[PDB]
Amino acid sequence: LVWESYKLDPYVQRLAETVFNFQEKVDDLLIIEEKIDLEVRSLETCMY
Amino acid sequence: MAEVEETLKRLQSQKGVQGIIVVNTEGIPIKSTMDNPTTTQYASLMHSFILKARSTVRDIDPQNDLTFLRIRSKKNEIMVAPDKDYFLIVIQNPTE
Amino acid sequence: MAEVEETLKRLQSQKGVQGIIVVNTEGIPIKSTMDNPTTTQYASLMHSFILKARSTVRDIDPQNDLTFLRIRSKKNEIMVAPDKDYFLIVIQNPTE
Amino acid sequence: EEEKQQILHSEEFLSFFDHSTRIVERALSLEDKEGEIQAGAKLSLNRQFFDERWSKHRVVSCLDWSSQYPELLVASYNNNEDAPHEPDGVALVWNMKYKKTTPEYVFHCQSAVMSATFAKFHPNLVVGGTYSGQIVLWDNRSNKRTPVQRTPLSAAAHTHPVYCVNVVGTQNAHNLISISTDGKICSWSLDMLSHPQDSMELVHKQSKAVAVTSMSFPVGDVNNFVVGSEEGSVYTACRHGSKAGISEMFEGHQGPITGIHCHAAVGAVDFSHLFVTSSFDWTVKLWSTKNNKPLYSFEDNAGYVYDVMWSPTHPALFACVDGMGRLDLWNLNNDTEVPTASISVEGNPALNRVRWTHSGREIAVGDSEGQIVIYDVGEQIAVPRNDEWARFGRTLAEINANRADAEEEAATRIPA
Repeated sequence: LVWESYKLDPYVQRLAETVFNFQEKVDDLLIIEEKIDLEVRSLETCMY
Repeated sequence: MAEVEETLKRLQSQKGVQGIIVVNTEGIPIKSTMDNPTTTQYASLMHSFILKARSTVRDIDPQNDLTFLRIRSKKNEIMVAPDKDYFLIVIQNPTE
Repeated sequence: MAEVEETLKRLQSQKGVQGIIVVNTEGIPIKSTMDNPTTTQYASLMHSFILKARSTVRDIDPQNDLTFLRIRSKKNEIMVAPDKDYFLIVIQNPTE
Repeated sequence: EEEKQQILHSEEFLSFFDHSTRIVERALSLEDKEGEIQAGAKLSLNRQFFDERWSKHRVVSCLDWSSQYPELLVASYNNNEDAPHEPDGVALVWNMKYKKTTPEYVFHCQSAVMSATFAKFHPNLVVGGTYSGQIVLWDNRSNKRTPVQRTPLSAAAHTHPVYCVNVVGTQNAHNLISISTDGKICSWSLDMLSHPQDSMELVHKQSKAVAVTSMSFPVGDVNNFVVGSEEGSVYTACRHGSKAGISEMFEGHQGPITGIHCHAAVGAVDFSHLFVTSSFDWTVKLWSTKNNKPLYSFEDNAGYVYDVMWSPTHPALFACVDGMGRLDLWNLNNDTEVPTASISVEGNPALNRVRWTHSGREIAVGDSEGQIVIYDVGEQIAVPRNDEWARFGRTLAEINANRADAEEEAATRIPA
């Protein structure tokens, strides 16, 4: 795209939607990966 | 009609009054406009103490009529009386 | 000894006082002025009420004024004053 | 509450409660370290909260005390100057009572956060805005330091860097007001944050809008606020209505509005007309609703004053701070020319904002280096008596008369 494009507002909207989705996915994946790493560490360090 | 609210205002805005609960005979405070659990815990404690006072009275003579139990504590020294019909709370400091 | 005894006799110098007893949880009073069987029985009764009030306080707030807690009932203004070493239970009047 | 009322509204229970309450009512009806009232209780710089993970290479942006609970400090940080990898900007909090240096919710923000304030209408969250065109809301309930939700950084919201924001309306009906550098007056719905509940392109002086760099509103007058200007044209901003906006271009300075609050001191004399203002031209003047020109001024320090927000009880005190690193609290009933409580901070470092507590019990100060220093402001100067409030109002009227008299004397005594 380009600044001279007539759909600059929709392009900015799409970029914003992609950025928000990526941020939400990153946050959720960080939480889930913390949970998974905690589970793996617990299994490795658990009693028999 | 307004006698109960007037009594609550009297025993809750007396000379250093901690607050007044027109509670039922179950001990726990009725009108608790905040986290009720502290009121219910303190009122159950006071009801247990009042039953202990009744037990001591019956050890002396069970036909004694009680006005109030002048509990003295740093939180709220309660001059209250849990009853078999309701519970009127009056927690105030006599020196304050 | 005589200082505490004089203090008790002064606090109970009010006429018509039911009885001011320095007491104990052991069912006997440290210094009472009533009938001996009645004094020991009321000392045990006040011991029971004292244990129940101590548990009630620790349930409500375990760092309160846990050295005295009267019972200003109409029959006897039972001024329990459980000290750290000794204890007191003064069945007093509602006047002075 | 029905069972509680029925236990209360029993006739026997009500009579017993009345008798017991009346009987109980009739029955029961160091010093040298405390000797710093007039010499230290008005200025006791105590709480030096500076989280080195945030305070270093960062400045103070604004501050406030939470209305839901004034035991904390809802304040933000400025742009972290030397943190290219680390977070751009976040908000710290030091509890007044509890001794915990860590903020209860370090809402780290992706952009550089402009300013922020707490909100008791929905007391679980905090709100603020960014120095790049965003306003975001974060809550102590959640467990993510990022922004819980963001205002849409589009033409609808404050595109330019909006450095002032306030939740207009209490818990009765809250609509978070936003004022932009581009003058976007935006009362935003505190619940539905997709688009602001109001989108008003504010302008004044024949639509030549000014840079509203200091928003302020009278206490309770939700229909009219006050906006400072970089061009100085502080015009009274009507808040509610069709033609609501900056109307009366009262000019009481010669520089950008440094920091201005509505002089809403409360007492016998209602001084709602007056509004304390601070200029970029070292010109601390007392503009007022009636006084189109500045009623009275103060130009002691050479450097530009940081901000002015007097306490809400005594109209005499004008809470401000010197640009050369010193406090500035001049009590009008005490003096009119010299600054009365001109306390000096350690090292003479500058600040860009300061605020008294929501109760007025303490007036904290920011820092250019980021060292948040809180100074207690006791009853030596902040305790306004109704007579003392009335005395300050009468002194203000007398000073207005004296200013008119001095203007007349200069007009008739100028050799021409």
